[PDB]
Amino acid sequence: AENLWVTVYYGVPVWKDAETTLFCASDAKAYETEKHNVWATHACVPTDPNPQE
Amino acid sequence: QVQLVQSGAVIKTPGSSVKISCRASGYNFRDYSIHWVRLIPDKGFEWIGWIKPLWGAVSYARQLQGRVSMTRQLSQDPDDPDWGVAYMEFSGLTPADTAEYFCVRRGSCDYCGDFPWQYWCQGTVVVV
Repeated sequence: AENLWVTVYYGVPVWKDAETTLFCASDAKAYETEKHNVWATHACVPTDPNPQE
Repeated sequence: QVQLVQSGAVIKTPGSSVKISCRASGYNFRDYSIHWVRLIPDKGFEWIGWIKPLWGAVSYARQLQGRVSMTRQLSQDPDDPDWGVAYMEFSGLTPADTAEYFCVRRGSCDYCGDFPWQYWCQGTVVVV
């Protein structure tokens, strides 16, 4: 028993500070704005109906 | 917001022709047909025809053929290029043509067909 063995874990809650490319989210009413007017609302992905933090 | 604005009411003598305009704005004018329909006192609605703004292709109610002509003009304003005007000319008028004339456009949803008219001009009264 005294002898310990390493056992690997997948799904461990730990993070390192980072930098990375993020991406945009907007809502459906932004596309309902139509009129070919808003910038990049179109290429921009939508938001969440029930956001959770 | 879609907006259809027609020319004003007019009095016409029998044998005349009337030309009604319908200024359409708030959407891409080329992308939707415009229909014309008349509401006749004591007789109800009568569909007149449609026009498709891209080529200006048209279809006229069989019973009105020979008396109706539809045309359109596309905006020539470089910073406001997407609106347009639809015109309907109705000829050989008689008192029976005394009616309120509307230009109309379908809704833009997925299940919207061609004939359910979500948008209406304010109407043009023609008295012959």
